[PDB]
Amino acid sequence: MLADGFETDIAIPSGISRPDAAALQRCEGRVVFLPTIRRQLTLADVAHESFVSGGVSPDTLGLLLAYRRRFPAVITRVLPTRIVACPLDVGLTHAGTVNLRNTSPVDLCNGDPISLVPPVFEGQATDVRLDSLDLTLRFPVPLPSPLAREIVARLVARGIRDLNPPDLNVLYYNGSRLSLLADVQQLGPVNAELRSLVLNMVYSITEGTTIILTLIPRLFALSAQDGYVNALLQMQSVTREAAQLIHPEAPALMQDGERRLPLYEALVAWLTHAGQLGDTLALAPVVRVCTFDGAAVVRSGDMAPVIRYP
Amino acid sequence: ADGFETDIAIPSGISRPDAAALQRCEGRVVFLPTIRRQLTLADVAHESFVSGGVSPDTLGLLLAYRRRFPAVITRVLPTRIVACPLDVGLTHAGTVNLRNTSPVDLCNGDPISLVPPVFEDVRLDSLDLTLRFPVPLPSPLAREIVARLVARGIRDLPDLNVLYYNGSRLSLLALGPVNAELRSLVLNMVYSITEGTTIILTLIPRLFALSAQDGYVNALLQMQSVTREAAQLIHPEGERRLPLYEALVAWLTHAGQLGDTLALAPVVRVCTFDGAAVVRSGDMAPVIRYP
Amino acid sequence: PNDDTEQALDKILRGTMRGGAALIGSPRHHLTRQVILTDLCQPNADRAGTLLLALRHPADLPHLAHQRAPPGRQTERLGEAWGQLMEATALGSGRAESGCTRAGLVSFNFLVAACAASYDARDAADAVRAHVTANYRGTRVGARLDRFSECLRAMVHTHVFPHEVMRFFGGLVSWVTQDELASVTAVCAGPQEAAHTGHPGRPRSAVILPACAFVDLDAELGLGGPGAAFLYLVFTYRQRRDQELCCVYVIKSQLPPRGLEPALERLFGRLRITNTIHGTEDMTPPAPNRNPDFPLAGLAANPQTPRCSAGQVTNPQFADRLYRWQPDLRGRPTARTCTYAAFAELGMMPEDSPRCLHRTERFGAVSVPVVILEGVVWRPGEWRACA
Amino acid sequence: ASVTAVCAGPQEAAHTGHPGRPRSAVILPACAFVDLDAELGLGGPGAAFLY
Amino acid sequence: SPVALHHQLKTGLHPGFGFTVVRQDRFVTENVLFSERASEAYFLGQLQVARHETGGGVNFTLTQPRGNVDLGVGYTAVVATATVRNPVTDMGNLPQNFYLGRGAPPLLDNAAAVYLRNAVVAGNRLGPAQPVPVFGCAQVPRRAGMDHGQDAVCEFIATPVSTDVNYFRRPCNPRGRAAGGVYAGDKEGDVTALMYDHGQSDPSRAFAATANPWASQRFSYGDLLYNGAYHLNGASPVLSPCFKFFTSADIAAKHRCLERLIVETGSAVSTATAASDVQFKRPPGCRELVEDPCGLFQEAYPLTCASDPALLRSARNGEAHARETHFAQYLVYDASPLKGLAL
Amino acid sequence: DHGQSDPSRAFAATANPWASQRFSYGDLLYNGAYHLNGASPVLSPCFKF
Amino acid sequence: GLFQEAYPLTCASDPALLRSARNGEAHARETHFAQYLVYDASPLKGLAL
Amino acid sequence: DVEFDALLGSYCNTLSLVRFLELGLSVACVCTKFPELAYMNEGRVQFEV
Amino acid sequence: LELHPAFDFFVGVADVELPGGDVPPAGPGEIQATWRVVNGNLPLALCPA
Amino acid sequence: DGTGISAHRQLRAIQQLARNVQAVLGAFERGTADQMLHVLLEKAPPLALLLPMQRYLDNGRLATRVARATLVAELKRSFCETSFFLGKAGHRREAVEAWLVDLTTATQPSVAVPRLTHADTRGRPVDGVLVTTAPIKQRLLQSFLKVEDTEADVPVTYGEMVLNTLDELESAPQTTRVRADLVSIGEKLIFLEALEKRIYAATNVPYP
Amino acid sequence: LLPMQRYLDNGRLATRVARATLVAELKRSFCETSFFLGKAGHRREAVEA
Amino acid sequence: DLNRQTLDELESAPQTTRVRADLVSIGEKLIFLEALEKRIYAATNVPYP
Repeated sequence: MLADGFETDIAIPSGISRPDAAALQRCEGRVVFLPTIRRQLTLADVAHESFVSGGVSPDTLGLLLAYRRRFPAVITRVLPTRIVACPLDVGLTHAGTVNLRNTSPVDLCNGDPISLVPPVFEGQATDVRLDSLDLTLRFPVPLPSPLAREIVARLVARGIRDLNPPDLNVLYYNGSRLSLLADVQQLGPVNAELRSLVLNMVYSITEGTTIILTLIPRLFALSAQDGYVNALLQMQSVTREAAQLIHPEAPALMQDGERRLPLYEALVAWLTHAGQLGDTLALAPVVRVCTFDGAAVVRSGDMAPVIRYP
Repeated sequence: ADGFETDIAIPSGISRPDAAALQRCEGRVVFLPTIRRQLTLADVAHESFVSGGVSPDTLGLLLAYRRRFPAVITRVLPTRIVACPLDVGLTHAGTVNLRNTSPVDLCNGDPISLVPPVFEDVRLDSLDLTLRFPVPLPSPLAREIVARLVARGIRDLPDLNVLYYNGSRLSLLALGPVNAELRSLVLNMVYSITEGTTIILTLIPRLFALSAQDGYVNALLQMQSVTREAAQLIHPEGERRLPLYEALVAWLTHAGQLGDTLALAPVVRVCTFDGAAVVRSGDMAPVIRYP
Repeated sequence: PNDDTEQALDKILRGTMRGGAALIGSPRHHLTRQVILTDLCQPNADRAGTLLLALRHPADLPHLAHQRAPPGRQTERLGEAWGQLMEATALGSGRAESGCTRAGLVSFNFLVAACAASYDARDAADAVRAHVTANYRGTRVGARLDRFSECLRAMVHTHVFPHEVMRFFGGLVSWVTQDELASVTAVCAGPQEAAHTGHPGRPRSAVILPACAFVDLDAELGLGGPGAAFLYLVFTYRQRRDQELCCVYVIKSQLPPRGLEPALERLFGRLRITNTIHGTEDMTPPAPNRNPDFPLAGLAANPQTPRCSAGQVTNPQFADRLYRWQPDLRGRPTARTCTYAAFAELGMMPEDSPRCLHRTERFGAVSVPVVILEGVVWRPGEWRACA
Repeated sequence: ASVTAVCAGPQEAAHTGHPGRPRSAVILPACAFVDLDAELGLGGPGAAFLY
Repeated sequence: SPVALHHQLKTGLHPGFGFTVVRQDRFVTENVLFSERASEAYFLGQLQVARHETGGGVNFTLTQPRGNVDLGVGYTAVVATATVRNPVTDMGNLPQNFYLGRGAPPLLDNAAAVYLRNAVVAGNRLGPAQPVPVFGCAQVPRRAGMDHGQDAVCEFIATPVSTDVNYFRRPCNPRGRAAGGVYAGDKEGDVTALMYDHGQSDPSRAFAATANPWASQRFSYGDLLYNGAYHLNGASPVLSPCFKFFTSADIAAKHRCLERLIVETGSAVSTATAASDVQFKRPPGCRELVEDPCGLFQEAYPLTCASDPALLRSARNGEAHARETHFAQYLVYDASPLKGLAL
Repeated sequence: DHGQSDPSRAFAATANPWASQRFSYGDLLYNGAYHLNGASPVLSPCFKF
Repeated sequence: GLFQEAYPLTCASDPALLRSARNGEAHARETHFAQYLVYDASPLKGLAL
Repeated sequence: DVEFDALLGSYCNTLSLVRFLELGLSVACVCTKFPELAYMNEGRVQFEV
Repeated sequence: LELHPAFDFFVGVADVELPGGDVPPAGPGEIQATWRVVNGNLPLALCPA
Repeated sequence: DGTGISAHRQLRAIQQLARNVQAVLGAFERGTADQMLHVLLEKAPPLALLLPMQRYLDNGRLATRVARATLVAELKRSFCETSFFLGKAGHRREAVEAWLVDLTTATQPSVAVPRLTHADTRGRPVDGVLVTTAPIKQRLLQSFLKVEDTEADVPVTYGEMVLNTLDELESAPQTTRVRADLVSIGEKLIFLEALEKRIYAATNVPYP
Repeated sequence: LLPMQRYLDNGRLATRVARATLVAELKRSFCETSFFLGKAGHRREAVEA
Repeated sequence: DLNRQTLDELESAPQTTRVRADLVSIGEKLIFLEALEKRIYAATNVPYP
């Protein structure tokens, strides 16, 4: 962050059909992916045509890796000649606040971090077209951070079905029923997602984990006594049916067990790979919400004050 | 000027012993619902964190402090409590004194996160509320000290008390109600890791069954590599079906839930200027946030 | 034509007097001070605008290696290595001073000459080691180099990693001298160019780095074009029972901290394969062919397999009826021993085209290949292991 | 809707109803207008018969 | 058995068992104020000016502290209630699902414990859509459209078959006993003496000791479901109108002087929220000034209700001509402030 | 959607199972699309429904 | 059009059971052994019709 | 050809400045001004009955 | 799956001309329509005893 | 600039303050008239819980275990009779008039006397204020009551306090005529306005 | 209309429950006051409101 | 100044004549009353809207 901040400028080409000029003025608060932090760019650099890969149109699941290679930025004010935006990885403004309009079906609460998702949901698929410049604009959907980790988990688990010759479409949040639009996924980026999983999957298994696996008979006995332990298993976990069959037991005795702590080493390696993995698939939750005149609910279709999240 | 200051109003009816404890608590970390100019003290107190019915435990206090907003109290008037929030008010001023409630000393250039008072108390009689102040201890210790207390709880179902930072002893044991206050964090560890270490073990049916130290590395390296050979190195391909792919998503969300909890991000870094580098217990430390 | 002269005259006179706060806080800026021994830092030699790195007050060290080491390796190898380094100081070898004189900082040019034998440009690296031996104020300086490099070899083998111990401290702006100790002034957060030097004859300075560690990924990736760049601090690890490696690099790249990991894999992936294969000695295997596979996919199909209810389990009447499964893990090379290069957020350059130079200076009379950076704004961050 | 059309006479001379935009002209799409002056090669002035 | 009683309530068979039904309704009403001349002294301050730079703009927030002095000794102001606008809550039928509750331990066999949870939630209105999160509040599915208002939450309490219906034809407690703190005298244990001491009879019913043996005693089936300390709800965001009655810690901390207790129901914090879709627990920052006759007196009001739909039709003629009893069937005519109203 | 109740009758899910469901006998007689009428110049009063 | 509802008329399944409605509603019986009556709910209720 | 667009009229509201003493609800209070209220800590009034 | 008063709608086995072997394999299946014949073939919830 | 375009732009700019200034500086006198209703609603008890309580305190305390509890039956019985009144028993000129007197007689004349009493044209000063909703006021004027002199005398000066720690108010009479409504009920003239068109017209604020 | 003017002042944001009250408060207001003079005339005090 | 003289009030009052028509007092304001059978729609083909 500078003392004034850093504001990029996206210049507009001169050939403009006047209805497309009013279409840009409705893009007052959106999220824009910049490839660089160059000070002056073009709308052709921003739009979906340069946002494609070489010869291949990316799908929805493959579009996530294209996001984290680039720089999310937010349009501040639409001028007649250019569009002024502020990056997010760079310190955002002089004041520390940006307005963000919700192109999202779900309302927002205070303090919740915002990650951002491609246009995925049915019905609300809205892409602004600049037909004088023959451009297409696909703008991402800002969403709360546990919701974005659900949607990535729904898409990635869908692609693993495609490698194996029901059902997983329906989500829920605030009681709202909502499914998502997807037809195919390219076999390329799914392997890039899956290899990012299983390397982080393996790196949690350490010597203390087998000691933790001996507590599987304890939890299935403890879920009888407290309903809070019944809030774990949910009947859809493996570990409820895994405890019904396997009775594991501990290895003994560990090499150099006097000097070292095996249960401690398994947890810290778990916190750096598996608990990290919510960051590794999608992009980071850079932004949370701090309303100043206190509005507990930011409604769908309205702006919101915006402050960085560490 | 242009410095932002939240103003917390105290309801009248303070007895002379009650104002003396509030006079003493000058540099401490205090949470609040929303950034606002004027605000009651009822949203500050520990009673405001409840869900029932139930006083919130260590797990809920970690969840609350993401949604709550950290602020450090400035000078304390008898009229009002003036405190500045960390995330917006400090970006113009730059320097805020901060007193440790931690027994661990502070070196220069350290990142400091906030921990709920699980390591181990102010209550007001006349105003009928309690105050709990979090512990500003350094962030590399913060991933350690939390994980040590989790490791004790697994033993409930060598010494874990040894923590030597910058040439000083620490005693985690010091007892009774600390263990049961932390019980909910322990169960979400074991349920996350064992559900992790079944699904990976179901998708790869022979991780443990594979040969030791040389075939496993050869299985590791091809999986570790960047080349296009990815999916054929992984997958194993009336009767009931194991709902594995749904159990993927429920585990990823629960793992994705705990990522925000146990990050313990460096909210505060301390830059000692015109003084000693070591800041000890009960000493005001200057605070500079990220620019 | 008079109104155009008036509008120019009005705007300049209004432009000076209406300036808010009398131009005091027009650059945002911060300052640090700390009083530290001149053991591993020579601010008289290493001039204004070099990196500083803080330690962990080494009394913590020799038993953290007793606690966090992989089994089979030595524990007291770290403590015996560190005690010889404090011997090579010959000033604070008595340990009697407590609370003060930590010798907490390490100057960046000293750390380069410690890990100097692992670089590529040996002629550039030995020129760095020359004025470390020559221009420093001390006797038997190369003895300190041999101990401290052996200490860093003893860091990685005894597995307390230096990036857990080292941490960024701000860049040099001025120093006040005395025997054995110097008042060190530095800049933790903000731009480097805003820091007042104190000498009126020479105003504002810049960042000075040796050309041995400075790496630009604009060349090997072939990515031209303008843009902002993120400075980084990257180590290297090579774990073996052999004497081990260390490097420090400062990498200028347009990549985010969230996306640096395939780039460091493209450079240092050769070292990545080694610490997966080796670094597991001596960690004894289990007995061969002991481990079975998972019957969890198999036993779930047959209803005739015996189960357990919540009232059954933890009783030995049903512990023998269920399937028995004993995993072993004592031969696993797991990621904490698969560690290699690790990075941290250091600072960014808000220039459109980032400015880099390649000049040689003295350091009388040693001429050193030096990369000079311009306009560095400091934002420190957490460390991050690439394992 | 009510339609006012010209059955005979010049297409021009009928009043539009907008004195702001008076008399109109024939508008035809280019897919149907095909001359026979090109495909018989016969230039020269004269009148023509629409068909 | 909790599995076995599923079968007999689907096939229409009446087990040896009884119920009360408790639900809460909200009415939007017009009011009339009155106040004699100097009812209050009023002090206003001098305003401040403030500055706050955000988002490409400068906020000026003008604030001013102002104070209040009630100069009158005695009651100087009256709220006069008047005609009703809207029964905002619909008078419908909702079964409360304790599967949102998550507090009580389940039965042992997961073959049986899931068999109820599928057969109760699906396809109930109030049942959870995604099964309940491990710590957080579960959610009720969004209804696609609303008819009249928010649907009130009916509740069911185990009662004997052989109470006199005459206890219900006039206003009373769903509890078998009365509650404080209006009825209590002046002694340290008087509030709990009205609650759970059964050597002495009830105040409001001096004919006997209780009305419900399964409620109104320590560790009763009526209490341990609904005691505020014991926490079998709280994961459920859905309201519980029984919570205002069966939580003994709430009454024990009440003020007891009737000089002040009248004013507190002139403006009391409701447990309900208007903009919530169904009845929900109040969010911590919104408090509605609501008159609560159910607050002080610890009674509830019976409606016009019957069991024959035929014998119910005698009520719409009027009060007197409605027959009450016919061999097994019965009628309960309302005793309410809304008695002669059109609603 | 018959997992959900009705607005106007929140008691149950329908009033006619042969109306108010896709491809009902109530549907295909009087939908606008499926078109068993219209060539009859006589009205159908539930065409609006 | 707005509400998507419709209004019942005064109707019954016996002609003699219909004759209780011309007195007025409050004494008209609705039901008898298998037959039934539906009294109207209409905006035209208190008219001449 | 002659064409033109047009603007016809420009209409506004007038915000009614409302003195509080224009009301007669101000009978119910004696509304007197403090120039300072925020610095005061003791707010007690003596009543003599 | 209850849509027409003269027809039963139900889930049947996919891609089978019937009859028909002894055990049909478990396929995905689709809705097959059969003709309700008599009044008694209506479900007794909609024609009570 | 020196241009006419730039100098015209301040007329849009300065008047953008003066619309916002005169709205916010008018938003505080309404800020009183909001809270003026809110404090009274927090203080005023309902009718059906007052009419026995006035008849109780005229006997004195007589605080027994018994005679105190006679209020509870006489609260409950008097609640379910006269909680609501106008929808319960309208269309009766007799019963409404006593109910309106029950508003005027359930409150004690309260300390202290003002210096600047809200006087009427040729009339006695106003002794009380009714506050009703808009549609009830139409019913209470076309029936059951009469309108009186629309003009009254109102003090315009706010009271002034100056710290000297004991300080006394200074008040000055500056009377103006105000269009209003006066209703004679019983033995004292009663004020009656509705507060819909004057305050809360076209805001987002509920009517308390 | 008469229910809408009782609505549009308070709560301009249509909270979903209070929107649903407006539907029923059209209907009950409609079936009384659709027609007026044929319903209940010859009552002077009733018409003048 | 806010708010200044409006454009519309600058005009002089136009010259007026006398018209016979019915004027009815309702509430606070005079309401103008007409029925249009004689003046308009008498002996035409346009139905009275």
